[PDB]
Amino acid sequence: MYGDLGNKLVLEAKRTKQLYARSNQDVNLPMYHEDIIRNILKEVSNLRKNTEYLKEQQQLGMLDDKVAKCQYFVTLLCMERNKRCLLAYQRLRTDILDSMAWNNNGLDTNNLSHQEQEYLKEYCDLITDLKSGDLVDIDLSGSLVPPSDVFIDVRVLKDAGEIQTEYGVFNLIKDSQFFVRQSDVERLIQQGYLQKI
Amino acid sequence: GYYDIDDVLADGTEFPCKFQYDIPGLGYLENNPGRPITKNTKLNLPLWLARILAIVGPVPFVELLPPDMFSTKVMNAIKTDPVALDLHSINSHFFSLAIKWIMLFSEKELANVVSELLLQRAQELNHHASSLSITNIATSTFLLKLEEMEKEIYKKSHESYKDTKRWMFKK
Amino acid sequence: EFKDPSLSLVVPDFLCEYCFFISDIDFCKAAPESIFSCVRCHKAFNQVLLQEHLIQKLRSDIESYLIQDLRCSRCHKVKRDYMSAHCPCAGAWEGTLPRESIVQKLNVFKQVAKYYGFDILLSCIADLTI
Amino acid sequence: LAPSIYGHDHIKKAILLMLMGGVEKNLENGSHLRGDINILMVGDPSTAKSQLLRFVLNTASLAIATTLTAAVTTDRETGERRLEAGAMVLADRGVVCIDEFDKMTDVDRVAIHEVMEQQTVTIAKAGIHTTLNARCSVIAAANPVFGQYDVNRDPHQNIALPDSLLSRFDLLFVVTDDINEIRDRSISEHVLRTHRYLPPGYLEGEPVRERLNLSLAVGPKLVTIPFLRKYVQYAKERVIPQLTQEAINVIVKNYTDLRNDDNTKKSPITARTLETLIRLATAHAKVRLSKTVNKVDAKVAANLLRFALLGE
Amino acid sequence: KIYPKLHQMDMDKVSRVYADLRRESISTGSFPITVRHLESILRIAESFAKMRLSEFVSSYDLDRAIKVVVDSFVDAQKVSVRRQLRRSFAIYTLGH
Amino acid sequence: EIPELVPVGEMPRNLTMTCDRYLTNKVIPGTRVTIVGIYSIYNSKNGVAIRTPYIKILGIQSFTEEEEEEFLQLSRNPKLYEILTNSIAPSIFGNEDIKKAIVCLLMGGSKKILPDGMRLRGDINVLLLGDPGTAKSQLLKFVEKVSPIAVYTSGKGSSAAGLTASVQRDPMTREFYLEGGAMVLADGGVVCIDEFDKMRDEDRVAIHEAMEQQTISIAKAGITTVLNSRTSVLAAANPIYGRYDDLKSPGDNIDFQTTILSRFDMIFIVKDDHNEERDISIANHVINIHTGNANAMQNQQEENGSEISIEKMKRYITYCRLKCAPRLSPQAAEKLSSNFVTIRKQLLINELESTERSSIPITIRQLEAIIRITESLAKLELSPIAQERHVDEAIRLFQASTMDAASQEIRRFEQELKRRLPIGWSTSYQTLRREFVDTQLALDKALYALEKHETIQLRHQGQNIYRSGV
Amino acid sequence: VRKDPITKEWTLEGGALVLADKGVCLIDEFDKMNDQDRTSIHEAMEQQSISISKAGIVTTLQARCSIIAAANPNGGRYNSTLPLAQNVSLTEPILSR
Amino acid sequence: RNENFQMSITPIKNLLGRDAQNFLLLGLLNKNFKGNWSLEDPSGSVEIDISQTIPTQGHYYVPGCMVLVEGIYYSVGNKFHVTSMT
Ligand SMILES: Nc1ncnc2c1ncn2[C@@H]1O[C@H](COP(=O)(O)OP(=O)(O)NP(=O)(O)O)[C@@H](O)[C@H]1O
Ligand SMILES: [Mg+2]
Ligand SMILES: [Zn+2]
Ligand SMILES: [Zn+2]
Repeated sequence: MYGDLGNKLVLEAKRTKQLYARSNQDVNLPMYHEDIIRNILKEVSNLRKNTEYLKEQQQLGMLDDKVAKCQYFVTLLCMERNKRCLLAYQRLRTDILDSMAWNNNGLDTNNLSHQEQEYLKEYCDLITDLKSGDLVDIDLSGSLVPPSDVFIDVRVLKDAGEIQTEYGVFNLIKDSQFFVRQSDVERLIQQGYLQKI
Repeated sequence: GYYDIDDVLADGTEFPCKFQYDIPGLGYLENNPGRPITKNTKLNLPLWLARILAIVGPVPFVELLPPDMFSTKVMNAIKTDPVALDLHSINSHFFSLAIKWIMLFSEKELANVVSELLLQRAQELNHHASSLSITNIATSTFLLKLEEMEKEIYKKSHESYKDTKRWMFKK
Repeated sequence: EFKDPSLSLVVPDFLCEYCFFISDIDFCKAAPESIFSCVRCHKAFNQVLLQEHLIQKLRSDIESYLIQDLRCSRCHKVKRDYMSAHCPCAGAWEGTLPRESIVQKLNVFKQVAKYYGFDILLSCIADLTI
Repeated sequence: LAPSIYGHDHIKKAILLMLMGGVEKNLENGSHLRGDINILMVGDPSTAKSQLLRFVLNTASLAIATTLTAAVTTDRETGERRLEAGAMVLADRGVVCIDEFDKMTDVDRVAIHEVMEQQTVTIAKAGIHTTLNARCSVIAAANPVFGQYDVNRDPHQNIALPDSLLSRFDLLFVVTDDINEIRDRSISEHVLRTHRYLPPGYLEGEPVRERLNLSLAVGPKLVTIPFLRKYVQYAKERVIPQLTQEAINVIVKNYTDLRNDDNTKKSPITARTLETLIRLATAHAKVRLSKTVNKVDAKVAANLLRFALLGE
Repeated sequence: KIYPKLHQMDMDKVSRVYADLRRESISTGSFPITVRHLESILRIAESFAKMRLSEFVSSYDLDRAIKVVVDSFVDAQKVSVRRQLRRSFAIYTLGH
Repeated sequence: EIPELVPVGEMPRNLTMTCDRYLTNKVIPGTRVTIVGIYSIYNSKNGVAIRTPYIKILGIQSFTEEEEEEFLQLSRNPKLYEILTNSIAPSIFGNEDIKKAIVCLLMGGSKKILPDGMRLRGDINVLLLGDPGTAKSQLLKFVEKVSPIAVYTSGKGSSAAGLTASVQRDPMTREFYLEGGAMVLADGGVVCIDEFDKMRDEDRVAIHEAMEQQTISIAKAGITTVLNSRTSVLAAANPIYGRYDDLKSPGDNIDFQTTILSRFDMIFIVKDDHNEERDISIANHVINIHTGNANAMQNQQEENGSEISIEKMKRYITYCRLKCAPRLSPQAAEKLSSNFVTIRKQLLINELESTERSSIPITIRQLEAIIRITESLAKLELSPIAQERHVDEAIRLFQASTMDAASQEIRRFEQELKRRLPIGWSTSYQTLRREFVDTQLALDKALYALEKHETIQLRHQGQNIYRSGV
Repeated sequence: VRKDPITKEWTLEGGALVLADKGVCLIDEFDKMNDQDRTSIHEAMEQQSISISKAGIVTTLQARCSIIAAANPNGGRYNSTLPLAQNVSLTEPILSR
Repeated sequence: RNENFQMSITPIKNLLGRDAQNFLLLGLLNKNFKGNWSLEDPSGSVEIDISQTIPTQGHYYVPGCMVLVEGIYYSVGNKFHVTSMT
C-alpha cells in the first residue's frame, strides 16, 4: 500500500534520532536513504498519474460526485502521507545538521545529500554572519555551560608548537600542563588539543 | 506537531474500518486495483487514512469499529492494575492513539480511564527515574512495559535526576 | 639455502639468418658474447632487431596477462562465464598468470634494459608507466 | 483436504475413501468379516506424509493420534494391574493415525495382526483372558530405516516391517521427495514467507520476547473443513449402500485381470485385494451418497487401486 | 622442579622434518604422521632437557628428539621401502 | 570447587548452601561465582556426633551503559567478521571457513513465533567430522570457553540420563526431584559433544528430541514433566576407518544415520591435504605456539584490534543475542529461494549421475539452515535487516560445508578422444558435443576424467578442449 | 559413578587415569582390550581430561597422564612384509595419539 | 530510468522453477561453452531459443551485447523462448 514506504523511512528517522540522542557526543549522522526516498517519490509520481488519469476520465464522469470524489480523496491523502513522511525525515536530519553547525563549524560528509551539503554550507555562512555583524562582542557560537572558573589547569594532549595569544604565547609541548585563563584556551579544548575541564 | 516522528508513526497504525458504500477503483486497499470495495467490507486501514474516511462521505465512506486495544478486556485490565500492565505490548503508541481516539469521538469514559492510567503509571515511572546507581533488574523489567511516549518522559526525567545527582556530589 | 641468483629472460626461437640457426637465447643466464652474436657461426646480431624481439616478448606477456582465463582458487575449475562473482564451489576466482609473476617479468626487463643500454626497450618500459 | 500439499491427488482420494470407509459384514452364525479400510504411506522423510496425517487428524472424527493394541499394565503407586486401551481400541469404529510406524516394537507388531484380521485384540495374562473391540480404519506412515528411500527395493526391504505385516493394509503408497523445480520454487517461497513473519508491533530486527502469553493473561470450489466434516457426517448418517451385481461384474473382471496381467510379477495379488476393491467401491458409493454400489463405483476404485499398487 | 624452554630452537630443521615425514607418510598403510607428532618432537626435546635438569633445550636434545621420531616412523614400514626412506631421511639425522 | 584448584588425582568436592529474599534466583548452573557467607552446621538425619556443613550466603558476585557504546562501536567496524574469525581459537592455524561457521553457531539465527503459536528454531548445529589431529577437539574446547552458556561432554563419557535429565533424591528434604543433564545445562548456548562417533546408540536416540524438538519429555518416578533445550549441538567426530577414505562413499565413511545427519545445519568434512607448503606453514605456526611467542603475538593483534579478548567476545555475543534478531529483505528472500532451487537441481543431476541417492538429504530443512546462517551473519553487526550480502556469505558457507559433505562406456569415448585430438591442438567443445552425441552424457565424464589427469585442460572460458599433457 | 550408600547421592569414583593423574598409566595387552574400552582412552590421552555426564553429574576431570602401552601384532607376531596399518588392528586416531 | 518500464525486468536467476510464464529479461548475449545461445545476468544465465523471435530492426545484435528479451521460460528443457528482442 502507498503509505508503507513512508513508515519504513520514518522508522529510519526514529532510529537515527535515537542514535544521536543516546550518546554524549555529536554522532556523525548516517547515510541519506536515497533508495527509499526514490521509491517514495516514484510512488508520488504514480499517484500524480492516477489523479491525472482520473481527472481526465471525470469527463466521462462515472458516478463522479461520490465515486470519483472518493477515489481522488484517497489518492490525494496518500500523497499527503508521503509528503509528511519525507518532510519528517528531512527535518530531523536538518535539525541534526543545524546542531552540528553550532556545536562545531560556527567556532562523514559522504552521508549527506548534496542538497544537504550545500544547505549546511549556507547555514554555516549564516551563523558566521550572526557572529560578525552587530552582537559580535559575544561569540554567539561559544559554550553554553556557564563559566565556572576564570583560571584552569589544562594538560596538552597533542603537540602544536609555539603559538601566540593576545599578549603572549603557548608552546604546546606534548604532556606539558598549563595554569591559564580559560577564555584564552577554550578554542583549543574544543579543537581537542587540550585535555582538562 | 507536523514533523513529530512519534506522531507520524502513531498515525501509521491500523484500525478496523467498515465501508458504507460500494466504491469502484479503491480495491487496491483490498490489494487489487481492478475491483470496487463493497459496502460492509471490513478492512484494517491506517489511521492517517481512516481518520478522514471516517468523517467525509451525510453518511461517511467508513465507520470505525471499536479497535481491540480499547476493547472492554483491555479497559478492565487498565482499571485493575495500571503499573503491571504491558502497554508496550498492547500498542507501542497507546497514549497518543488514545488521545487521538478521544478527540475523534468524544468519549468521557476513555478520557477518565486513560487519565487514571497515566497518573498511576507516572508515580511508578518517577520512582524508577529517581533511583540511581552508586541498574536494578526491577527497573529493567518495568521499562520493558513502557510506551514510546512514556519512554521519552522517563528518559528526560531520569536524565534530570542523574544530572542533579552528578552536580551535587561531583565537582 | 641456495636459490639460483639468475632470473632467466629467454627470447624463444631467435633466428640467425647467416646460418639459419633457431636458438632460444637467455639475456640473463647467457654470457654477453652469446647474446650479441651467434653460437654456431659468430656473426653479430643487429641491436635494434634484438630490442624489437625483446619488446615483442614484453608485449606478448602483457597481452597474455590481460587475455588470461581465471581459475577457481580451490577446485581449480576454469571460469566459464562472464559475470559470476565467485565459483559455485564457494571459492574466489584467481588468475592463471598471477600478477606477481608479471611484475617480476617487468622487473627483469627493466634490469636487462638498463644494463645492456637498450634505449628503445627502455623507452617502452618507461611509456608503460608514464 | 490438505490444500497446501503439492500433487498427491490419488493419496487424497484414497484418504477420502478411508474416511468414508466400507460397510461391515456379519454373515450367518454372526460370522464376521471386516468392512474397515487400512492404509500405509511408506516413503522418504520431508514428504507430505506427516502433514497429511495432521490434515486427516483435524478432518476426521473419533480420531486418535499416535507416533497400540491393548495391554495389562502397572505403575508406581498401583499395587494392582489394569487393562489398558491402545489407539485402535480407543478408535473403535473411528480412525487411528500412526506416524513413524516403522519404529513400533515387536510385542506390538505381533499383536497388530489381530487388529488387521479380526478387528479385535486378545488379552492373555493375569487371568483376564478376554477379547476387545478394536474395529477401526487405520492410516499409517513410515520412513526408511537407513538412508534415503531406495525406490528399487521393496517396502519390506527399505523398512524392517515384514511383508507378512505390510500386506495387511488395503492400500500401500510409496511417496518420495521429487526434486522438481516447480514444486521446490513453490514450497521455498512459502517457507521464506513463513520465516519473514514479523509479529504485530515489533520493530524491524527486534527479538521476540518469551514474556507474551502470561503478560497478556487478562482473562477450485474447495470447501471448508467443517463443511467437509458435515458432508461425511451426512453420508454416514443417511446411507448404507447395497452391493449390486453389475458392480460385482466389474469387480471380478478387474481382480482377475490384475491377478493374471504382468501386475502379478510386481505383487502376488490375492483375495485381500478383491475384498479391498469391494470396500473401496462401497466407499465411493458413500461418496456419491448412493443407495447402491454400482459399476461406476468399481470403475473408479479399480483405477485408484491399480495406481496405488503398480503406479499406473 | 624443572620446566625447560625451547629458547632459539632450529625451527626450519623441525619444519623440514615434518614436511618430509608428512610427504613420505602419504603411503596409506604407514604410521599417520600428524601435527601431534610435530608436538611430539618438541615434547621429547623438552624431556631430554629435563633429564639434563636443563632450563633450556639444546640442539642436541632436539636432534636426539628428531632422531627418535624419525627412527620410529622409518621402522613402521614394509621392508620393501624402508631402505629408501632411511636414505632420504638420513640428511636430517646423520648431522648428529 | 574451581576445577583448576582441585588437588592432583582428587575428585572435585562441593558444598550445599542456602540463600533467601533478594539473593534467590540470582545464579544459574555452570556460573562461576564468589560467595560471602557463614560457614555453618546442621544435624541431618543421615558417623556419630557428626554434622553436615553448609554455608548461609550473605552475598554473591558472578548491560553497562558504556559497554553499550563499545558494542555499538564494534558493530560499526567494517572488518568485524574477519576480527571475530581471527579471534576464534587464535592459535589454530587455518580452518577459516570452519571458524566462520563457529561464529555463526555462537551468534545463532533468530528464534521466531508464528500466529498459530508454532515456534521455529534459532539454534544452529554444526558437525566437524574428519581426520585425527585436525584440531576438532581443540575447537570444541575453545567454544566451551567463549560461548556465554556452554557445556562440554565427550561421546564415550555420556549416558542418556546424564544427557537429557535424571531423577535425584534430595538429601536435605529426603524427597525426589528431577535434575538436568548436559542438554538442559546447555540451554541457551552450545553443547560441545566431542568424539561424538563413540556415543552409544541409545544416547544418540536421546539426543534427537533435545536437538530438533528442543525439548525433553519425562515420565520417571511418577514425575511427568517436559523440559526445554534451546541448544546448539557442536559435535566432533572421526570417520569410520579412522582417516577419511576417498574410495568409499560418505554414507560408508560415516556411522550416523541420515535422520540424525539432517539435524546438523552444517557438516564439515575435514581432511589432511598433505600439501608441503601448507604443512610448512602449520609447522612454523605450531613451533611459534610452543616457543611461547604466541602470547605476545595475540596481545599485539588485540592491541591492533585484529583480535578481541575472550571476555569481550563473550559480552558481545550476549549483546547480539539479547539486542538483535534480523529479518531477510525481500530481495534476500527471493535470492535464498532461487539458491534453494539451484542446489536442488545440482543434487538432482548428481544423483542421476551417480545413480544413487546421497547420504545427505538436501531437503527443505536445509534451506532453513541457510536462512539461519544468513540471520546470524546479519546478527554480528546488529543490522536490523539481513541484506543480500549476508545471503551471499551464507550461501558461500553452505557451499563450503554441507555441499562438500553431499557432493561425492566412458572408457570408450575417452580413448576415442585421445586418438582423434593429438597433443598440443584444440577442439571446440560444441563440435565434440555434435560428434559424440550423433553416435550420451558420457561426454562430460570423459572431459572430467581427462581434465583430472594432466592429458586435457579446459581453456579459453571452457570453449577450447586443449590436449595439454600426455 | 556410584550412588553412595551413606548419602544416597551419586558420586564419581576415579578410574586408572584419575589415579595416575600427573603420573603415568601402564596398559598391557592393549591389542586385546575391547574397542568399547579402548575408545575411552581418547579424551584423557590427548585433551588431558575425562568429561563424564552421568546420573545428573556433568563435569570434566583432570587426567594428566602419559600412557605407556604394550601390544602384540595381529595374529600373534610381527610381519614386516606388511605396513603398520595391516600389522595391527588399532586405527589411525588412537595410533596418532 | 526509461519511461516504458517505470512491465519490468526480472533477473535471470528469478526464472528458475517458474515454469511456462512470461518474463522480460536484460542480459549479456553469451554463446555458451556447449555452443547454445544464452543470456547472462549478475544473478545467473539461461539458454535461449531464438527460432520464433522477432528482433527489433534498427539494431545489430552481436555476442556480448546487452539485449532486452521478452519470452516464455520453459523448465522442460530449461530454455527461454524469446518472443522479441531489442
Ligand atoms: N591447525 C592447527 N594449528 C595448530 N595446532 C594444531 C592444528 N591442528 C592440530 N594442532 C595441534 O594438534 C592437536 C590437535 O588435537 P585435537 O584437537 O584432538 O585434534 P582432533 O581434530 O580432535 N583429532 P582427534 O581427537 O583424533 O579426533 C593439538 O595439540 C593442537 O595444538
Ligand atoms: Mg578429537
Ligand atoms: Zn649464426
Ligand atoms: Zn571452484
